[PDB]
Amino acid sequence: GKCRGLRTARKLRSHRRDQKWHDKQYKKAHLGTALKANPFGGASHAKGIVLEKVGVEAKQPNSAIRKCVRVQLIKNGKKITAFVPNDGCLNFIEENDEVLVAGFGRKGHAVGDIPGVRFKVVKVANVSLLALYKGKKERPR
Amino acid sequence: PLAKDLLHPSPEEEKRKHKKKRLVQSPNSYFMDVKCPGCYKITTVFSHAQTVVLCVGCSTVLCQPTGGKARLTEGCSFRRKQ
Amino acid sequence: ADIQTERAYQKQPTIFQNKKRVLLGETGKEKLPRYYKNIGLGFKTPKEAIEGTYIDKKCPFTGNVSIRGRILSGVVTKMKMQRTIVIRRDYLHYIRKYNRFEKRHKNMSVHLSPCFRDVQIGDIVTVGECRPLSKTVRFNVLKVTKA
Amino acid sequence: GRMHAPGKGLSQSALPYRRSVPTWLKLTSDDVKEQIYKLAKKGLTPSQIGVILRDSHGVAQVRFVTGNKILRILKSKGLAPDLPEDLYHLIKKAVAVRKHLERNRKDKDAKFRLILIESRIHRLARYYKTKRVLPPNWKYE
Amino acid sequence: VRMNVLADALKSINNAEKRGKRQVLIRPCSKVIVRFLTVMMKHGYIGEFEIIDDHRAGKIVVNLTGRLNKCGVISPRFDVQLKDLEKWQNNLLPSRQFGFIVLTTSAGIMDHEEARRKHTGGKILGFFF
RNA sequence: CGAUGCGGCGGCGUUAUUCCCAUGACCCGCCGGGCAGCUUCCGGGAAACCAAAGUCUUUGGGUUCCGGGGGGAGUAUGGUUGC
RNA sequence: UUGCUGCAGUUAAAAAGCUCGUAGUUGGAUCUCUAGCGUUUACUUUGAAAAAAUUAGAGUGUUCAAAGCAGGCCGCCUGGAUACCGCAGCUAGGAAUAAUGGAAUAGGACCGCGGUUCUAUUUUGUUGGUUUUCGGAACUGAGGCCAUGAUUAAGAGGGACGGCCG
Repeated sequence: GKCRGLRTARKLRSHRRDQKWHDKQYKKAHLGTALKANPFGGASHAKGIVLEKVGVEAKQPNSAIRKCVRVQLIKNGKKITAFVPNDGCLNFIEENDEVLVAGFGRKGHAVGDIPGVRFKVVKVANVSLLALYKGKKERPR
Repeated sequence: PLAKDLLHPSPEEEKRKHKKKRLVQSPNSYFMDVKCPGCYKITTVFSHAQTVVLCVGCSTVLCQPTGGKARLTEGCSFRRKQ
Repeated sequence: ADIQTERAYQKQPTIFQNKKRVLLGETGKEKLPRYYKNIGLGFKTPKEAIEGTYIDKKCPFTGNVSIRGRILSGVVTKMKMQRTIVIRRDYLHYIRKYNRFEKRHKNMSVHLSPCFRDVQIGDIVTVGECRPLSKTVRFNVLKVTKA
Repeated sequence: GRMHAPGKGLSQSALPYRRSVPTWLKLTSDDVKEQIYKLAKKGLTPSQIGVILRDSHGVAQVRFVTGNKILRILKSKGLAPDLPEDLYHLIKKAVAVRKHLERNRKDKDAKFRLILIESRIHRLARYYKTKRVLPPNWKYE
Repeated sequence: VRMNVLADALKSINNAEKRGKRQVLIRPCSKVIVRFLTVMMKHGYIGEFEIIDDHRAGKIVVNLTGRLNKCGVISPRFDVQLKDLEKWQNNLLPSRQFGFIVLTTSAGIMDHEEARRKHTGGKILGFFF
C-alpha cells in the first residue's frame, strides 16, 4: 500500500529517492565507482601503445581464433586487449605502435563470440584501419 | 434477491435480524412489573437484569442474574408493560 | 534598584530627570516622566508600557526601535533568554511532481519587551520587522493572543 | 476491532428511537436526582449507579428523564471522584497484575499483559491531559 | 477504521449496480453524500432515494436505474483550478460527450460543466458516468 | 449450502434429578463472534488456483515494511551487540 | 523496467517470527457588520507587481525558407503587437470542503444603577488660590433579563457489571 495523503510529499520523495539506488543503471551511473574502474574513465575513444598480438578463442558453439592486440593506454597507463575489426587488419599493426581504440558497442560488455574483451581498434599509427583495408591509404614509412 | 423493498421489510424478518443490523435500531429487552406472592406492593424490573433485586415490602429475592435474561423466582408472576 | 540591574545607569535618553523643583513639589511626591510612542500599523500601546518603570532600549513602544517591513505571527516555544523568546513558524511546502504538501517549521529569535508580563508558552504572538538588534534577532513582539 | 486483541466483537447497548419518557414512570427529574445523590454517597461509580437505577427503580435512561448525565450531575454538585472511572479501574487492574508479578518471575504472559495495560493507562492519560481534567504534571508510578 | 465515508457510499452503489440490484443501502448518511447523490440524480443516473433517519446518523436507500457504468471517489481532495480542469476531465471521463466530475466549490457541490459556467475552482470529490 | 465451537434468544416431544415447574442430556430453528469445508461463468489471474489472491486502464478508503534480469553475495570492509 | 497520474510482493525478485509504542501520515454524524470590525487560516476567482533575449504567437513576398524587424504608396500612410512567467510575498470577492475555538468550580453575554484614585486642559471678559461637572480609564457592593449556557450517543473505541467458556 502507498500513502496518498495531501501531506505525504516528503515520505513519497524520500522513498522514491532512496529506492532509485536498487536500479542497476542509476547506481552504476550516479555513484562514482564505475568511472574509476572503467579503463577509459568516461571517454568514448582512448589512445595506447601495442604490447603484443594475441589469438583469443571463440565461445563453445563455434570455434575460431579471433586476432587481438594487448595495448597499454596513455592517460592511466593500464593494460587492455582490443579486437582488430576486418579481415587481415592484424598484418597492418606491428608491436610498439600508437593505436586509437573505441568501445565495442554494448556499453562496456562482451561480444557474441570473443570472451573478456570490451574494446576494438579504430586507428593504427594515426591512419584509419578502414582506409588500410579498402587501400585508400598506405601505412606511413 | 433483486426486488426487495429495503424500505419496508416484513415485521417478522425485522424482529429475527440482529438488533444493531436492523433498518432502525430498537432493543430486544423490555420493562416488566413483578407481583410477589407474599406481598401487595408492585415493583418494575429490567428483562435482562444484572443485580439480584430485592422487594423491601417482604425482603425476598425476585430475579437472578444470568448470562442473558434474569430468571424470576417461583410464585412471582411477570407481566409486560406497554 | 528595582529598575537598576547593571554596572551603568539606566534611563530613557529623551527624558531629562534633573529639573530645579521647589519644596512644595519636591516633598509632595516623586515620579519621572515616562516616554512612549505609538507604532503606526493599528497597534494600541499596552497600559503597562505607559505606566511601567522598566528601561529597555529595544522596546518598540518605549525604546529607539522603529517598526517597518513585514508583520508576521508565531507560537512561543522557549522563553529562556533575557527579554527575547524563540518562536516557531509552521507552513506547508507544495511539491508539484507529487501534487502534495510537506509541513516545515522555522525557529526565529524575537525581542520580547518587558511590558508583556505573565505571557505563557503555547499562545500565538504577532511580531513586527525592525533593524537588527543582535546576531539573529531582527523581529520585535507587537501583540500577544492567548491560546 | 479491539485495542489490544484480534477479536472483532460486536456486543454493545442499542438505545431505542423514542427519547420520550414512558407514561408509566411515576418518578420526577428531582426525585431521580435525589436517588442518584443518595446512591453516590454510598461510594459507587456512575456505571454501578446507572445499573442499580435501571434494574431496581425502572429508569430506562437517566439523561432522558433528567436532561443531564450521571458524571455531569455529580460534577455539577461536587460528589464526583478525583480520577475518572475508567482510568481508576485500569490503575487498580495494573497494580493487581504488578502485585501478582512480584511473586511470579517466570509468568511471561503476566509481563506481556501488564505492558498492554500500561499502554492503555498512558493513551487514556494523554487524552484526559488534552481535555484538562487532570493536571499536566500527572505521571504514573 | 472508517475514513472518507463517501468512498464506502460510492463503492457500495458501484458494486450494487454491477450485481444488478434495483435498490442499494448506504450507511452512514452525510450532507456531502446527499449533495453528490442529488447531482447524480439531476443528470438522471439513480433517480429517487430515501433518507432513513435514526437519531445517531442517517442511512440512504437508493433506487437504481440500469444507466450508471462507474461512480468513483478521488482521495485525497485535490485542489482543482479552471486551467487544470481540462487535464482532469481528459484523464477520468471516458468521453467528451458524457460523464461528470463533482467539485466542492465556494458556490457548492456541483459538476465540472456548471463549474466552467459559473467560473470557480474547488476540491475534487469524485466522478460518475 | 450443510456442519462444527462458545454465548444468547424462541419452541412440539423424549428422557434424569420421584412428581409440578426449574436445571441438565437430546431434537428444530434464529442471532453475533471464531476453526474450517463443499458448490458457483460475482469477478479476478500467466495459469495452478482464490469468496479473496474479487470490487485494476470503468486505474485514488487509511497506513507500515519491502522487490527491480541471473551470478559475484548476505561475500568484502566499517560500525555496533555478545564470554 | 522507479509507477504522483501509474507498477509489484501465495508459487516468477519480494510481507519484518511476533506484539506494544513516541515522531510521522490519516481520522465518524451533526451548527441556515457597526472611522473600527467579523474567530483565524488553507482552498478558489479577480487585481498590481514582476529585464530583455528565449519559447508560443500578430503583422511583413529575406526572390522562398532558417532568419531579420523591417517596410508599404504617388514628400506621404505605417509597424516595432499580444500571451505565458512555478512557489512565496502584497490586493478584493466566494464561504461548499478541511483544521481551530467562542459560556461548565460561571471572574458568561446584554442593560441601566453605588463609590476609590487620576486626568481633559472648554469655563466664571483676561489674570493668581480652593471646589466642581462634562470629556476618558482599572478596581469593585448589588440588581433585571437571557426560551440563561452541555447536539447526538457511531453495526468507532475505552471502562463497568452478569452468567459462562477454553
